[PDB]
Amino acid sequence: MSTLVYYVAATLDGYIATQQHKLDWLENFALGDDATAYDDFYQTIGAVVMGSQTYEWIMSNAPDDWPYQDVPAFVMSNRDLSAPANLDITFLRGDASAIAVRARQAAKGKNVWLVGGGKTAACFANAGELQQLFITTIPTFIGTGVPVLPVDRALEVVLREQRTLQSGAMECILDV
Ligand SMILES: NC(=O)C1=CN([C@@H]2O[C@H](COP(=O)(O)OP(=O)(O)OC[C@H]3O[C@@H](n4cnc5c(N)ncnc54)[C@H](OP(=O)(O)O)[C@@H]3O)[C@@H](O)[C@H]2O)C=CC1
Repeated sequence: MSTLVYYVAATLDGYIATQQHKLDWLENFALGDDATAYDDFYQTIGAVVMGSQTYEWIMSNAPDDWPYQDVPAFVMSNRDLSAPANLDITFLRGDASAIAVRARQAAKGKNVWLVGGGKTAACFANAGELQQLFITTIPTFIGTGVPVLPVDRALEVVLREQRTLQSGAMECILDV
């Protein structure tokens, strides 16, 4: 009922990060005003969900500014991680149907935003639990990197919306 949406910025080579998990390619390229505005998307979200890698990247890179304080956060790991005792975060593991249902509830009928990364998104997809994708594409190939959706087997999707920006950047919504 509440949808698992994977909202993610990707290279033409289908990488969400460079091999050393950097993101210059994106932060160094101006998107343009014509781009669907972040708040318009976030407003449709009452739950974020992610992996151990993406989390450590927000904490190391933005320590005193969590970006999802509005909403409950799920960080996937099989480790013994803790977060700042003020922040709204719950560490889960194992199967993804169970995680999904937990995540959907906490969304309170708004959508669950799979922030990433690939490994994690792949995990949900592998379980048929991932529903739609929102890829902003940057006009560049980095050659090697963090796979956007490393599924075990081929995932058929259905283009639903597609914009091209004046910047050469590109946005598209796809349904599983
Ligand atoms: N817009 C964008 O382009 C975005 C880019 N990124 C980039 O992506 C990078 C990380 O992506 P990526 O490395 O592919 O993967 P993830 O961020 O998903 O992290 C992977 C880790 O998630 C844990 N995990 C995943 N699924 C499960 C499960 N079912 N049960 C238990 N643990 C689980 C494991 O950690 P453990 O060791 O703890 O078991 C696994 O190693 C970030 O570093 C960032 O650079 C990230 C988000 C958005």
